[PDB]
Amino acid sequence: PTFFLQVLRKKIDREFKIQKALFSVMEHVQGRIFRDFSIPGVSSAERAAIYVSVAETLAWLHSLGYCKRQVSTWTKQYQASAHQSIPAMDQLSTWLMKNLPCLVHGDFKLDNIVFHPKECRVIAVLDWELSTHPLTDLAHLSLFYYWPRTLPMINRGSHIPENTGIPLMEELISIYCHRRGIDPNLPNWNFFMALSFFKLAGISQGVYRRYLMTANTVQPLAETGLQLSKRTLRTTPPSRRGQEVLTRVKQFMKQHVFPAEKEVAEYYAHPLVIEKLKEIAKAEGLWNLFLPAVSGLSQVDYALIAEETGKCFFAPDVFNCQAPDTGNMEVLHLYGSEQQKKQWLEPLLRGDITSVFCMTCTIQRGYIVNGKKWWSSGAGNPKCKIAIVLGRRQHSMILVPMDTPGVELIRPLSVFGYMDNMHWEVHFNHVRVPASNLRLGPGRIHHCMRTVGLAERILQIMCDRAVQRHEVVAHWIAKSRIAIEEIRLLTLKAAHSIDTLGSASARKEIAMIKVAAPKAVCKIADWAIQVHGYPLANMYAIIRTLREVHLSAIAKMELQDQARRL
Amino acid sequence: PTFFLQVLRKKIDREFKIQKALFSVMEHVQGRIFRDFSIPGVSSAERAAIYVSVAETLAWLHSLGYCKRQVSTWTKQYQASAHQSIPAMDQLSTWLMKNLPCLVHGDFKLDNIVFHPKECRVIAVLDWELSTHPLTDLAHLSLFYYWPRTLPMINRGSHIPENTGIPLMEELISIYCHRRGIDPNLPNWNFFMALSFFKLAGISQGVYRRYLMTANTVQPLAETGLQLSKRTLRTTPPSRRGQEVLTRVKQFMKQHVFPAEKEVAEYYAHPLVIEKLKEIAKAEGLWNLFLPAVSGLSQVDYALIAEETGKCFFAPDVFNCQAPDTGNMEVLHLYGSEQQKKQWLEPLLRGDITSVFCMTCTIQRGYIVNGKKWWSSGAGNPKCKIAIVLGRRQHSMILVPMDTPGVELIRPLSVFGYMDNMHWEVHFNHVRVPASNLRLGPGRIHHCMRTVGLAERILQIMCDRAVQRHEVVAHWIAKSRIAIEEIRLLTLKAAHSIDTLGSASARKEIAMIKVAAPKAVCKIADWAIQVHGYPLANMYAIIRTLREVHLSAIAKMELQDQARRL
Ligand SMILES: Cc1cc2nc3c(=O)[nH]c(=O)nc-3n(C[C@H](O)[C@H](O)[C@H](O)COP(=O)(O)OP(=O)(O)OC[C@H]3O[C@@H](n4cnc5c(N)ncnc54)[C@H](O)[C@@H]3O)c2cc1C
Ligand SMILES: Cc1cc2nc3c(=O)[nH]c(=O)nc-3n(C[C@H](O)[C@H](O)[C@H](O)COP(=O)(O)OP(=O)(O)OC[C@H]3O[C@@H](n4cnc5c(N)ncnc54)[C@H](O)[C@@H]3O)c2cc1C
Repeated sequence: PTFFLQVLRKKIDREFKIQKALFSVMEHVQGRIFRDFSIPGVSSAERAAIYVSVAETLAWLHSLGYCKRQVSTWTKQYQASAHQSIPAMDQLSTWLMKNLPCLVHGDFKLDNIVFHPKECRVIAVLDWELSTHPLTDLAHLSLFYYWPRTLPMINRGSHIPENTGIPLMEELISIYCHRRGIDPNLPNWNFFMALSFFKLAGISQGVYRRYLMTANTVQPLAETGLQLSKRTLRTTPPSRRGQEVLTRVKQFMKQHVFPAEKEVAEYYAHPLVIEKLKEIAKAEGLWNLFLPAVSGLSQVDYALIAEETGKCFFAPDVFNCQAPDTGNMEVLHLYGSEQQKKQWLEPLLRGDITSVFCMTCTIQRGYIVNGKKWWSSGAGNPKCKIAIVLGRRQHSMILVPMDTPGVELIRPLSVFGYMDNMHWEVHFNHVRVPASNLRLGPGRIHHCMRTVGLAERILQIMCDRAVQRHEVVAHWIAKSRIAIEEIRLLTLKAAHSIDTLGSASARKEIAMIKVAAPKAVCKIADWAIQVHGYPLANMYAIIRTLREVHLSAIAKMELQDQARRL
Repeated sequence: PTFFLQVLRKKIDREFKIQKALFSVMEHVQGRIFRDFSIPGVSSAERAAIYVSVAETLAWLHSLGYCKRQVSTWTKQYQASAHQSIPAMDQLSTWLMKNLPCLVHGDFKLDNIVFHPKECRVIAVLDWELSTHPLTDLAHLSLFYYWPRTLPMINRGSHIPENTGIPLMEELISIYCHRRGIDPNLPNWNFFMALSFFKLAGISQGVYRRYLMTANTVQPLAETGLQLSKRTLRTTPPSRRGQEVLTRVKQFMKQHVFPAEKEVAEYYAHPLVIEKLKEIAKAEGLWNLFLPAVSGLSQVDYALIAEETGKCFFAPDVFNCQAPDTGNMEVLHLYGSEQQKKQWLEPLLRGDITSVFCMTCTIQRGYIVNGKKWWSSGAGNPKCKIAIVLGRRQHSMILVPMDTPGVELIRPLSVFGYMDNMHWEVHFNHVRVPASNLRLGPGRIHHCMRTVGLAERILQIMCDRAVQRHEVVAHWIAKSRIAIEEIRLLTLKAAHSIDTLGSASARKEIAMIKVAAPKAVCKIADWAIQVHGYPLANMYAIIRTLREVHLSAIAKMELQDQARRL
């Protein structure tokens, strides 16, 4: 007898004994239960007080080596209760079995605590079912910070916000430790995260199996557990997610991709080296970053990462953030048909096929699209299947597969005598496509950040050459640094304006960064090649290829703003 | 019997009755007592939890019209116990007497609460002496946010930090109100602040008088109470101090100083209008802003305010933030002899005398300073007495009063034929001065922010003239806007770098803003005067007067940074 009543008397014997001991037949508790773990119904100070209170009640209930046995039992239960193939689960179990290390609550979450009706203090704790290590429960509580950005959150809640009032993981860890007495640093933390994620995956699989007599969430959980199983999680105190991702990006870059620059350049005059690097980056978790949902970071962190990966010429290819593909990916994901999404994006997010965005025709109503394209970047790749054309309120963009009859590449276009193997013309002669086959802010931001990174590398090279081999060169260096700093500041300001105050109130800054950057970057490239009297050739080629209506647009917007202000 | 024991049994009868009723002879309480109200011994979440807990214990002890009589009694007690002349106290009492509107604790502060030894929860509340309105106690608790930036904090603590973890005043107000049930908005809040400040001043005066049988703190408290007695304090929820100061600056500007522009310009070809405006600004509290201790704001708020007050040509004169005076004031305040400070700064902070910083000689050891100055700005003012000269590690700056024998102005220097009534040469022929009479970051930041504001006003004027009367003018407008945005971003970045990561790690950005701004601002002025084919004459004069070694310095620093990075 433990069901609801209008609680009950309530291995129920173990739970009853635990309740009796704690008191040294529980009735109803008149308190709240935050289903969503983001706590959106209170202020910031209230959220911080709530999390401090749960930390201290955990400490008070804890402070007042069969862990491997528990891991083995959970592995056996998950393997016996499994109903679908899951190599990730077996890999995670094998990896955790290679790692070794009281009265816990088993499933201590924010959803199993009833507070006071008018005050933020813990009144009672329930659901003490799987109770039998003084640090595993803390890891189970704190794992929700690393809930995968792709998997929807459990208990119908939003992902944990940052800079809102919630304590960061290190902050909560320090609170609990100082409440207990142990040192802030903790050992075998990767093992704790792996065990917690594996236990959660097993619980979800068991719940799904019981409901059959949650199902698709075991694979993302196992993948994330494997991803965090090989890292250095600093328990002691030290967006934060953006900084961690940027640090990992820099480490991966400096450890793998810079030494391959010479080999790639020699092969230029896609190699299997790029394929191996792509596989390594996908395995390490650094893949499809630029997608604003598969990675979860904010716009400013995106711009900083793009700046960090614009230095190498072919760097965006490794992270699957090429120039044409990302716009089509964003268009498909944001406002796209579910059937069209399943048909097309699945061949993009896995890197199966490329894409192309072309507007440099007739889209008259099925519908027929007869016209001639031009300057279509990335149209010559052997793995280029999809194609998005926004041709003639005549703006109607419709997908057109390149394998459809009537599509035929005409000739390759050369810029300054470089074929750009890493601009073939396209002709569409009355292609028949079904009706099923039928913004710029992030694109401009990333296209400016990459150019800024390129200019920074150019300045580094020019400074090194000037030192290795007068006042004029020093003046050139100083002017280049000034221009680089100003352009970076403008780009970051535009990105932050897009992030905070919507996306429709940042057209002015986008036009401004579209105007400012290329001129100064071309000037810097010219000064560098003049000082030289080498990778700089590729940088100059890119800067010249990437090189006055936007000034008129900015003037119109400025005049409108001045008229509005008065 | 209420003294300490190793508490006691403990109008003590009223306190004993209150304790007995609350329980329905208190012993010692084993808990902490935060003397400093900033709570520096805990983390951010712990601070937020502490303040939430004090808010809810206040609400629980309160929720579970003799206010004018109490005000009159406090006024009588303060007047009878007064020992020194205080017109501010009488003025505040008269102002409060014109404003009209349970079981309180009288002196409910963070210093009269004992928490738990290991948890952040309220255990007991003490010092219930003056207990007899359900909102006055809240105002007394929350007044500590407006502790004057000049008066040192009480109970030997630091001023309340921002963006640290402490709740903002509106946030705490909302917490307490939602705990009680009243609406977030509150009436007669200015009266509450005035009464709270007057009561605190009376308590301090009484404590000082009792100790004589705190003394100098009654005047700043009364002045601050008078200053906040005339404002609009929004109780409901809506740096914050920087934003409030900037809003007040903009309101004062647009309400008083812009209409006087025509009169001042006509008088040009200091008037009593400037004196009246200076008196009004000093009365309103907007005075000596640029001093980094008499105002208390951070560097970024300082730059934003300076940008807002750089638009009017003579605006810095009203706020007492002139170009030469502020450097000498900062040098005196930061590292200056107490005797020298009392001798000189007191004639500056009150606007009694001006100053001048001149280095464009011999300071050989008393000491004699014989040499010829040049381009000494502000040396012709009739109220110019002090003078700081850093002349010949020969850098030894020594104050030299201008009334001393041997100092005589030579001739006035004209720039472009403007005498600049709002540059006389100085000659020092063996001045005898005692040995008693013996950085650039804020100066450069403000000197760039004012120029940015001037450029913004110039662009506004040029846009208005272009509308009132082609593609080239539109292109000019767009380029001017781009340059203005880039320069503002650079200036703010340099100011923030000075603020956060010390003042010795921002020389590069300071040199960068010293290089970048004048060229673009001069170009904008040239384009404006070309479009015109008027206040713009004064703006061009200033921009030209304010107009290549810094490039070499920046190149040297950049080369050193590149060498260090490798
Ligand atoms: C490296 C590279 C990659 C490219 N990739 C792509 C791609 O992926 N997809 C794609 O669709 N296109 C692509 N393009 C083409 C790109 O769209 C063109 O550079 C651009 O659209 C101009 O094409 P256009 O010949 O129509 O310009 P035109 O209209 O022929 O050029 C007119 C020029 O005159 C000037 N001008 C315009 N209006 C005014 C005015 N009112 N007053 C004064 N001057 C004015 C401007 O300088 C303007 O560029 C690429 C080009 C390059 C060089
Ligand atoms: C409006 C105004 C207000 C002023 N107010 C003050 C004031 O309050 N206090 C004060 O002390 N002074 C003041 N001055 C003077 C100011 O210090 C001077 O403008 C400046 O110091 C230059 O003086 P100078 O004659 O010694 O320069 P000079 O040394 O005679 O000029 C040399 C010039 O050559 C160039 N140059 C220098 N080194 C190099 C190099 N290595 N390579 C190439 N070119 C180089 C630079 O353009 C430099 O300005 C003011 C000036 C003006 C115009």
